[PDB]
Amino acid sequence: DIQMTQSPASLSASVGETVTITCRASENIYSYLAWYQQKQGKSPQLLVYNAKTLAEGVPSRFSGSGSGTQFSLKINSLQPEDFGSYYCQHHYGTPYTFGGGTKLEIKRADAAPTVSIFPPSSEQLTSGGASVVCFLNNFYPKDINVKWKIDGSERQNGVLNSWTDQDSKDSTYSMSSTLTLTKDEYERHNSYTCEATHKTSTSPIVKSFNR
Amino acid sequence: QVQLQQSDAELVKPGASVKISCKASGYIFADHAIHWVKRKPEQGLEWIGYISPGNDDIKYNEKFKGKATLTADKSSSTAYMQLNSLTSEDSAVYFCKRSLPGTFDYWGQGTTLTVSSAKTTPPSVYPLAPSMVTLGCLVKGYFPEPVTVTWNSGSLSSGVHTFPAVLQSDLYTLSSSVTVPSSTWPSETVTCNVAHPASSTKVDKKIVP
Amino acid sequence: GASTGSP
Ligand SMILES: *[C@H]1O[C@H](CO)[C@H](O)[C@H](O)[C@H]1NC(C)=O
Ligand SMILES: *[C@H]1O[C@H](CO)[C@H](O)[C@H](O)[C@H]1NC(C)=O
Repeated sequence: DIQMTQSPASLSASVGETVTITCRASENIYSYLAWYQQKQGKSPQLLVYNAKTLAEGVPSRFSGSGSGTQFSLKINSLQPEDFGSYYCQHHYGTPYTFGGGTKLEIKRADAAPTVSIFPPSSEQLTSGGASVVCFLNNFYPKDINVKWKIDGSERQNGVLNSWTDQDSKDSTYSMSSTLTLTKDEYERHNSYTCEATHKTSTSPIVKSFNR
Repeated sequence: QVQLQQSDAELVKPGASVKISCKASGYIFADHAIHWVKRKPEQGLEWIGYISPGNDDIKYNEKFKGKATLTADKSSSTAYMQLNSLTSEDSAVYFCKRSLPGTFDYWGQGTTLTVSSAKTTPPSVYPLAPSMVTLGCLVKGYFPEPVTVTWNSGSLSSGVHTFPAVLQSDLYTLSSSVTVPSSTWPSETVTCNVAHPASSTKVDKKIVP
Repeated sequence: GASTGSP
């Protein structure tokens, strides 16, 4: 029953840099340490076993090192596709415990969101619902604010937001904001407005339609 | 040729039991232990146990002793994990995986276990129609996870974002955007493909002006 | 050795 301590919990670094992730065991585990990559929706991919041995297909810029209680994963020449979560796991004996993971973000230039707003489809209106959708696509960094307005006046009830993972090629974030209404509430107002504030501009980026 | 087949989704009422199957093919079943790993949002990865079918060796993480029960049908080369007395805490992705880290390391797709009184519902798929043009699909009122979205059967994947699902009123809502040049749309067809494994449904929605 | 696992 060996405690495995991973650091850092989270990490931002640029394309081309070397990241160093640490795993420390509470007892000697000799060489029996593995590293896994996980991206959301995907099976863990083995990078390294026996502290230093690369799994088939893993780029050579990945290298594991260490023995006893002190282990390291280095990613040399960090690439946009290297974003995600990294876990150590010992294979010394049961229980085969995992470290807490490291989330690796790729730092990159600032980028302003491309904003688009969509009215409820006619299909959804005939079912008695109304969802107004705003996409805020391809922005960096992650921090953004979305304000809905109905007939010029702010609305915060009925709003659901979700963010993508970092994009594997351009290292940007996207975000979706849905304002969910009844058909009846939607038809009592005309102007629907999505307002994004990002650090890439002082004034908010504004997209709107009018039924 | 190596494969570990897992169902995408299990939905089970609180306090009930579930038996998650891991069907191995492409190799002799008895040659490798099958390990079980739990992936829960913000709880990283957690090793549950292994069953080594060759020698009937079964080992459990102490946390999962009463919780988890591992078995194998050698004849159909299938490993089983049974979770007992399910709670919302047990909702997670459960992977089966072969061997220890090494040359034989291989992972199933993962089974999304949702512990809930709510019943499986297929999604409604709604078109989002507006240099570059952005289109989308709104996938509304499905249960349980997961859903996969593609655009033009996968042949359109540059500038596709799929947003993680949000739970509202015990139903999931998810959106997907695709960005194409104004020349391609609407002269060329753009269609989102929504697969909901739990309900055995695929919906194709063609985005029309 | 005898069998993979311990270790
Ligand atoms: C160790 O690896 C061998 C194959 O090299 C088998 O898969 C064996 O079952 C593994 N042991 C465990 C405990 O998974
Ligand atoms: C060998 O024995 C260990 C336990 O001592 C594991 O059960 C391992 O999975 C066995 N190897 C095979 C191939 O079954």
